[PDB]
Amino acid sequence: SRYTTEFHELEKIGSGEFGSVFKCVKRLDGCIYAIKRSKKPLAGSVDEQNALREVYAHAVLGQHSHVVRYFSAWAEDDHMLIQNEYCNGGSLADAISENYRIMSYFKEAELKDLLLQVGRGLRYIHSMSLVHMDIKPSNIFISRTNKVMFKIGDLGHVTRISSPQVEEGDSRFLANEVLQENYTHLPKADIFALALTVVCAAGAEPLPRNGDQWHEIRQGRLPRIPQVLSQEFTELLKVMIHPDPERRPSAMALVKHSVLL
Ligand SMILES: C=CCn1c(=O)c2cnc(Nc3ccc(N4CCN(C)CC4)cc3)nc2n1-c1ccc2c(n1)[C@@](O)(CC)CC2
Repeated sequence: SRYTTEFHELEKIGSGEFGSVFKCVKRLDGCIYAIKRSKKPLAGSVDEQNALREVYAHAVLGQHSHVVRYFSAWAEDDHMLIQNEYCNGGSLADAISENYRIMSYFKEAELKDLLLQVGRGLRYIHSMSLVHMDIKPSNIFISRTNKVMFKIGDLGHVTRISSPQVEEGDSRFLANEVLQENYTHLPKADIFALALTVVCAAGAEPLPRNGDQWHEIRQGRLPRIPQVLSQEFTELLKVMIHPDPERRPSAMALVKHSVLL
């Protein structure tokens, strides 16, 4: 076993259909890695194409500060293994639960910090004629030291701008024009998803998957936030979920905004 040899398990940090993720040490280099172990997906299944899209996206992108780093993947005995950088602060989805439990939330400064950082990530990815297509707290990762680095993960849904093979992301974060199968402005669907991601961080109530409250949002109505936020900022989130995707800012656009530091 390459796994049982090259690495040593310190902590289970994920459990589910996919399988299990583990905090591990590379025996060779003594650095910490997140390694995921999955059953070989069914041929012709979305699990497999996800797997397939991630391989390609890893091959193209190489390395970026705001993208969780790919190191390696391989097989043993009808199981996939993927070795990625380990982010010690967990997923934003976790951090938000933590923020429920201590009756805290992300103060506007941190929301702005969050938005811009995941912004630089999308800029790089879009710049490389790719789109992520499943942006959500669950798939944003946090590396702490003080400083905080936000890193985009899970590229199972990454496809080309040119010839888009669209696996529908989480419905809670999905822009209307993607449900309609309009794939002409997918860069602006990542943008849509990032706004709602940020809204979750503000302590918004769990987002609808469907029903009245869902179409309300896609009509450009920002979901209610407990805490109070600046006019400048509130309007930027609002435009990021504009019904017309052309009217949403690009990644490039987003990371050149005074309201952000
Ligand atoms: C290599 C696989 C993907 N993956 C990363 O690339 C990645 C990078 N940093 C990290 N850090 C991390 C560090 C602590 C935790 N928990 C959070 C919950 N706590 C109670 C206990 C500690 C989670 C995550 N996790 C990564 N992954 C990953 C860990 C758990 C899960 C996932 N990913 C999933 O998103 C896999 C689909 C769902 C569960």
